[PDB]
Amino acid sequence: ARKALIEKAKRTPKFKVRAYTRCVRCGRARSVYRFFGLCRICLRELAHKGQLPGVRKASW
Amino acid sequence: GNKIHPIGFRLGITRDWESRWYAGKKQYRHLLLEDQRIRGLLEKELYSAGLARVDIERAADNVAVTVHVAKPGVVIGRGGERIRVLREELAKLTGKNVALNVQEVQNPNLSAPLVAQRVAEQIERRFAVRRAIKQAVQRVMESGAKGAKVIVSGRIGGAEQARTEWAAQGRVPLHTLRANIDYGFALARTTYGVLGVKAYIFLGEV
RNA sequence: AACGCGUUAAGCGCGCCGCCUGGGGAGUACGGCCGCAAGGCUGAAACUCAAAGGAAUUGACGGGGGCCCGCACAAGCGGUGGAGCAUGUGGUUUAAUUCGAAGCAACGCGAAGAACCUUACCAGGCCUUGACAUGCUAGGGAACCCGGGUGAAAGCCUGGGGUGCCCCGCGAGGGGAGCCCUAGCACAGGUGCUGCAUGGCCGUCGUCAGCUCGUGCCGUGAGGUGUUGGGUUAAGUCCCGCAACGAGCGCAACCCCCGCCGUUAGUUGCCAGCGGUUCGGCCGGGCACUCUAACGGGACUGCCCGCGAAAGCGGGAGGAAGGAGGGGACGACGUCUGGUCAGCAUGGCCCUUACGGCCUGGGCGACACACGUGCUACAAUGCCCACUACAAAGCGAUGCCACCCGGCAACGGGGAGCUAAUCGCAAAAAGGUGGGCCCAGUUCGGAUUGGGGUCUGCAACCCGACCCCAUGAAGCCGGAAUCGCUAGUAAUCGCGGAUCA
Repeated sequence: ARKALIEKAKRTPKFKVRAYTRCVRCGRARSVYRFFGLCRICLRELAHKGQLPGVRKASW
Repeated sequence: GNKIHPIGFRLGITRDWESRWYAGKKQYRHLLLEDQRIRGLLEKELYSAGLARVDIERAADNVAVTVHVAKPGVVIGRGGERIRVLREELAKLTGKNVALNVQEVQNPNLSAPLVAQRVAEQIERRFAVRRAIKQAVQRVMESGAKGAKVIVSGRIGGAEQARTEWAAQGRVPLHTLRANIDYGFALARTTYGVLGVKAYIFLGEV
């Protein structure tokens, strides 16, 4: 149940409580950000290539 | 274990964003989804010319897709056959005014993401991998540079023992910031495994 | 062969003697000679092995030596190990209690959000070209929109609105590009096994001072020199030496945060100065302060004294700051057949009315027990009540909610500001002040169970969070053991954020 699920995520069946998140690149269920629509990995991969405007290597 | 992406380590200086704009916190979300499925579609139908970069600039509904290539021909046709169908295709998902360009790479041997794909093609057609590497490095430094490096992963020759093959010339200080070192990586895909190639070009300084 | 030998030959030669012919069996048995005896000299075989051995590399190791490091010990402060509870794991249990991680480097770890979702597990009802992709054949149907019955839902049965086109066209009508109902074929789907078939990404040795290349020179060769040595450094940092002279990946340097001052800019700041103030920087006025964020200056052992061949070490002044000024990001050739096929990607293997797919209920939350990480404590340098101060970094449109009204309160009715240095979360808390407790299992401690309520959600029995009354358990400082931290650190106090009903 990997493919059947990412497709279940899109539809919104009965009771809106069921509507979970899900990563865009990665079928990722856990660790999924509102701002980017992405997973923790998916994100970090991108951020190094510059495909995310102004998301820079932090340092404080 | 370790060694970080040499692009992510530059961003602030040297390397600039391969997608630069601004957007709000209901919209980054969406403008980002777009930018992938764009670069996703281009990656396919355009491999033929060797798209070593795919910039995107923006202000409001106005996309500045600039494709950088060493062999520009393949993208247009003679006069305008191909370039036509793409403009169509792009805005075929985005109901916005798709403004596509092309730019030239004076020397493809000095564009890493190319150098990587070249060697990944050489492997997919079973050539001596010790050689292909030692050779692709001369190609680069030959055509003027200060330093250059390549790395092929495991299943060399299709052997049940996966190794890792190296070789590189000049200087490559990946630890230094005032550097400018172009990185690219390609997937060879075979009957027995899945190799990986990494390419590094040392260009200028101060 | 190398280590070495070298007129005291192991060199070059001649004479005569003794001796070896792979390892174990075995210096044994038998016979013989000798011996008081113990035993000695002479000395096999069957059977069995793929080697047994010499010198010399490069490592690794030592209950070897030398120089030197690190909260390693030592000096010191606060903790776990004991209680009660929260959380992760072993085990037993179970219809199932899904899988992974295993000394350091697994165990508040994947999990930055399990009531159905999740969800990979079990019981029960169903569905097959399938919930998703690409393409072909065939009559209907070619978009689409609303109900009926049955059921736990899923599913299966079933009643009504009816099509803007290329175009024969007044019209019957008819070719038809989307897109979907249905049969059927090529195919989809699998978190099914293989992290010793793999990519990528991560852990670790270790932020340790190392790991190497080219040429030359040395050795029959593995390999060596360079990169051993003296000085010095956080450092293969630098100096000086030298059959070597250079060079690369490293360290350092360039990049970000905190410190001091300038230049640029004024809806945050300011009686700083006169001005009116219902005394609220509220007001006109004003960038001098404060702040905000953007470009700079400033420190280089440059100055002086001493020690030194030099590198550099110690000491003094100016200075907001020195001898890497305080924190970051950054982690070499490689090691652990390390971790991950369950984020994804991927060779091979295996299942294709089910090892695929949908729902309803359960399970992941079980409990005679065992270990790890944690929270609240056993009290007077304390606990309780009223009043009163001083932060930072962040976050907010079916979001944060000012301010009202009701309720003991949780909350609930109204409703202004806000795209947010202009409104909101918002009170920080410890502290300060004055009132009560008086050494007690207590006004210490808040586990457990009874009763009563609120809010999210379709739904809180298994399983949610809060609020109120009543119950007030064990704990009077913890056996053997065992962790952290060298300065704005330890200790202690509260605030925010990701995930998200």
